[PDB]
Amino acid sequence: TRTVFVGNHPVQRFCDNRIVSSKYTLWNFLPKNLFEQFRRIANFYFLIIFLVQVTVDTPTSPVTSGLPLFFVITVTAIKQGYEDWLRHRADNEVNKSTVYIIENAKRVRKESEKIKVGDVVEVQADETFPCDLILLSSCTTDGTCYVTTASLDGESNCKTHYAVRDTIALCTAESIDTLRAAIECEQPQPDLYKFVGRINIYSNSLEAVARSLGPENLLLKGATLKNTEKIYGVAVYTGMETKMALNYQGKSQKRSAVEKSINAFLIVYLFILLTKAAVCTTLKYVWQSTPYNDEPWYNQKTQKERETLKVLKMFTDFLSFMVLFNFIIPVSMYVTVEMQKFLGSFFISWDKDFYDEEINEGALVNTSDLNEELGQVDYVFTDKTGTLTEKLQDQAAETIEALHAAGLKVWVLTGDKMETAKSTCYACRLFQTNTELLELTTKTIEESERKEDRLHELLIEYRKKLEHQEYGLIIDGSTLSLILNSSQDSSSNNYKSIFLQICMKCTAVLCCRMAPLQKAQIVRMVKNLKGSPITLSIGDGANDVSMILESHVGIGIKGKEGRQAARNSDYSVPKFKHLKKLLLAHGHLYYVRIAHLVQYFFYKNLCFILPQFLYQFFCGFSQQPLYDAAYLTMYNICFTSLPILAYSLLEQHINIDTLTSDPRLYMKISGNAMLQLGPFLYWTFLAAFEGTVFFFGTYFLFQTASLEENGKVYGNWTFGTIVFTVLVFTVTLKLALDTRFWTWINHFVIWGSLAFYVFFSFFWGGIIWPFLKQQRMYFVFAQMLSSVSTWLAIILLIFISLFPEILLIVLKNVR
Amino acid sequence: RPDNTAFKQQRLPAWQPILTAGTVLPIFFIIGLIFIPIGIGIFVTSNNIREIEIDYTGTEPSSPCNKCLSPDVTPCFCTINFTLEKSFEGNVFMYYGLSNFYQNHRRYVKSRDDSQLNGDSSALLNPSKECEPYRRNEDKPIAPCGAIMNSMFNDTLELFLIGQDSYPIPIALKKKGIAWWTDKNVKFRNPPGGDNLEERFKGTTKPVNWLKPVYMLDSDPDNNGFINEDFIVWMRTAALPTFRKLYRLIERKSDLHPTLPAGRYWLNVTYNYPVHYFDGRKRMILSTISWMGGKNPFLGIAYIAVGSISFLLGVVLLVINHKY
Ligand SMILES: CCCCCCCCCCCCCCCCCC(=O)OC[C@H](COP(=O)(O)OC[C@H](N)C(=O)O)OC(=O)CCCCCCCCCCCCCCCCC
Ligand SMILES: *[C@@H]1O[C@H](CO)[C@@H](O)[C@H](O)[C@H]1NC(C)=O
Ligand SMILES: *[C@@H]1O[C@H](CO)[C@@H](O)[C@H](O)[C@H]1NC(C)=O
Ligand code: ALF
Ligand SMILES: [Mg+2]
Repeated sequence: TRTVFVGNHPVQRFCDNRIVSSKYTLWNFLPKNLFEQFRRIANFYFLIIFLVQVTVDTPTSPVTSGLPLFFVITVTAIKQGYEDWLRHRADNEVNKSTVYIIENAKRVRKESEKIKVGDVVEVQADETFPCDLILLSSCTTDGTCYVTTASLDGESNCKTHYAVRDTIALCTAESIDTLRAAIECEQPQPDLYKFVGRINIYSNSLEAVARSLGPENLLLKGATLKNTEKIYGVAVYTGMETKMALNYQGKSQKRSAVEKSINAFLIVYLFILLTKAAVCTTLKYVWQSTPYNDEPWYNQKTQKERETLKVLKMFTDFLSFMVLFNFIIPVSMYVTVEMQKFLGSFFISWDKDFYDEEINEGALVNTSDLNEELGQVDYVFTDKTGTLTEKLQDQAAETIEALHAAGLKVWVLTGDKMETAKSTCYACRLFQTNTELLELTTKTIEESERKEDRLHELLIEYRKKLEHQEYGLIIDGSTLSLILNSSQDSSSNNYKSIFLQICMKCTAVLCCRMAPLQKAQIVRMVKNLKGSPITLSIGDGANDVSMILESHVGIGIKGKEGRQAARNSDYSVPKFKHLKKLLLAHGHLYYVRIAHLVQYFFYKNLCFILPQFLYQFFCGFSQQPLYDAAYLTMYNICFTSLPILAYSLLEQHINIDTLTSDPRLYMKISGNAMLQLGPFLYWTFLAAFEGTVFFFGTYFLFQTASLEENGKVYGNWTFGTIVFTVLVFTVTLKLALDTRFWTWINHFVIWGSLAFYVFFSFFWGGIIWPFLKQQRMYFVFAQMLSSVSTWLAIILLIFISLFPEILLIVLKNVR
Repeated sequence: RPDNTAFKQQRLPAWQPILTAGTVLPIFFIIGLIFIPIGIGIFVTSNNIREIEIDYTGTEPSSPCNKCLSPDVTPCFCTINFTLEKSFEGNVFMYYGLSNFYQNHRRYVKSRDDSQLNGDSSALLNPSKECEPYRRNEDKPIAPCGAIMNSMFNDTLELFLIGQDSYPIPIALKKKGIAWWTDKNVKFRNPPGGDNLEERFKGTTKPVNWLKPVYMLDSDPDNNGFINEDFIVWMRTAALPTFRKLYRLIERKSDLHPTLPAGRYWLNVTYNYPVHYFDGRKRMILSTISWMGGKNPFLGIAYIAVGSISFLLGVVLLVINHKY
């Protein structure tokens, strides 16, 4: 209930046509983005680790822990800032437009964003309306106008509106004669088809004639005017309150299942690290209880270590152990997954299959964070006019058949009427001849409580009693409005649940006469049930943007309507038939690569660290690193970083030629199988077994009193180098065995990693620089390789460690 | 118009290997048959090495060194008799072992200055921060800084063979060539100032636990300071609480007689190193070597176990897949 005067002349508290779709400003951006980023557990942890390493102690260097975190923060900040500046630029176009206002008996021109409620406005032919107008008159008689809403329902049929009978005659002839009227309206709502109101037009002396206002008088925002020279309307809703601006809902954020699994694995490994550190510090302070086990006359504390507070000492030792064993959670993974996501997205643009000579353009990638998300789609929501039909498109029926063969459920959400919407569904092979149409339109609900009886009849006594293809639901937007909004009157049997079960147990669902927001409501309703089904939405019109921004991954067709949905989506293909190739092969490959990379990155560091934790039982729990600082720094940077990146950027697990020709293979990764508890436990136990085998095999080897033909003993750096060599060879050969698509790049990287490791060991060991405070590794590697016993032991260990994998490979080839 | 490059279109030629049970089955047999003979050879080699260890720490009233456990101003001497059953023919290496001695502790490993032992003049007069509290003594920097150098094993061991009569005959032991050639000739050098060794260490002092300064260890100038073989050998860490270090070398006699004929021997030792303070043990090991090194059956046992577990599994899988 709001009152507005036509000319603001009396016979307020409203906004001012200002559309903002952005979230960050031009100053608060940094504090808000940093707060949003550092709230995550991984980003907090890395920081905490960097600060503790800087403050208390570090084994190798603070730079190797401070630089990659900064790079990771910077890349994401740049991405978010650019994607928000794009929305700022887009809003700048919608605002700062030209409109013509008759303020005081003259055709004043103002800026579009300065509209205030209650002023008569004039728009010429083919001009988009600036706000919610109410028709006062027209250039011609009969008070009619032809308006097409290409941005509200998706079609381009010529609708008709009727002017006010008492006001048709006012055409540029004293229309601002202090026209006494009061437009009493209803509060704005997203119904888009309901409107109650009344006019209080007065006469020269006095009048009280009041004509009711309905949907035939509202002139909606974002609908172009056609076949009319000029009209005159009165703004009632202006900005963030128009029926067009209410159905936006914004974009919150999109995360992948692989990304969530990474966080879960990080949370598990955090507990593993805490348990390791606590056990080590407890055993250390139990072992130091003996008077002669600390300061045994051959190494004594510099008085400080004695004068330090005992209570602070356990906390310092705990921080030192956490820093020493912090390597089990690699920052390299994050830095790498960033490069992989950035570089691998180029293949979609480069692909020659996504090319249409008519549009003379190719595919387009707006974000690179859903490449793995393309390979986990479960539900597909399609738009009828523009996407499915152009008659049908080139391969609309066969693409739907292929999608059905892959185990996906295809729903058609449109804004067209049922009469023309149902025939299109009957032509896309979505509705066969022998299927019973389960119909819930407005043609059968002319009341309120008939729906509850109908739902009970068609769910409880019709269908679940049992034929899985026969029943296909057909619904209307009007019925869905009551189903959604009026479901909070009874609680014994929830309307949403009893309607969701019949939707989900049906073969296909068609929904006609739907507002832009109701599509996002349906998509959101689907997303919450029984876990987390993964949804994909495809559209080409501006009314599809609400459901594109709500689904897990949004695809936007580059069509004749415009690029409104092409820039707001994640990917863009200039056809509908391209979807089969886009998500059958590319998504499968991306998901396989990223899952294998994550699993290998965790396993490679767990097996790296376990021997070092086992070593503490043979020293005095003094936090003595087993390896050299150079090896600790260089392990994840050059020795093992390149083979996994080369594997995860180009590796055909299954050749794309048979991936595209066999849609059935999409079901092998349907439920995130590659990152499940089974594989996680298998990789963790493999790493734990190999880590134990390394350390104990070398410990039993180091009880000889000599390993050379000249009778000379070895130090601890030789022990560490033996363990490190066995480690590097085992972790490289594991991936070499797992590789299935060997290119020249894979050969080069995999063999060059080992060759470079050997050459770097020989080069670092043998030259005194000198710029270091110590020369512990002067000749360790070259002296280590002069013994047949060590050669044979290493050769035996690189086979003992891989025996589980070799046995599993064989067992996976029978029964 | 798009570039039809194999790299851009994901069409790079590849090998695409497909390993199967019917093609990897002979590997399980060949590995076992190449591994078993190696294991047998290695385990047989490990059994033809003779070795004896003599524990001479004391801590027992029936031991001759119980009088050596706690002297005051008396330089203690022991003598332990022992017998050899089978003579030693190969080369003989003298070792000394310590137990419950943590050479790999963090506070003890890093307590050294590797640059000063390299002959650096700047580091000669001022030692590094890490080697504390053995950085300065009596307002004079110690030449070898750190506990790793300060606590060196300093016992004197001499072997005596008892002939047919009661007159013992000594055995010649050589101190040269027991340390790594590379870290003896490159990593450990002497200060370059002057020819006489005593005047090179002017602003330095001997360690606290020392008895004579570091430039008087041996008469030969080649093994006098920072090059002494025992010093260099002790400077190398141990990696385990129980370890052994090379002490002397016994060389072959010119004639074909065995190097150590069987019989009774005498071990006169000079008990200077206290080890009972932290429940440690001292021992001396006389051992021969071979192409592989010391006596340890672990390698042969592991090779035999791996070969057997591979061959049996291969046979089992061969008899199982025969159903098709
Ligand atoms: C807007 C979108 C853009 C998104 C990306 C586009 C392009 C980006 C390019 C950026 C290039 C690299 C980014 C720099 C950030 C890394 C900086 C850096 O040095 O990190 C150092 C890290 C070290 O971590 P860690 O060892 O795992 O352990 C960390 C633990 N917390 C600790 O305590 O310490 O180590 C690492 O994070 C490893 C570095 C990355 C791994 C890949 C490097 C491979 C190169 C190999 C080098 C030589 C190869 C020689 C081998 C020969 C083989 C043929
Ligand atoms: C031998 O070294 C020990 C350990 O420091 C020391 O106590 C003893 O006095 C030394 N014997 C000498 C220098 O004769
Ligand atoms: C070593 O001890 C034995 C045992 O009595 C003795 O005969 C011999 O003279 C001693 N040698 C030295 C150099 O003290
Ligand atoms: F063209 Al529509 F909903 F009818 F996108
Ligand atoms: Mg449209």
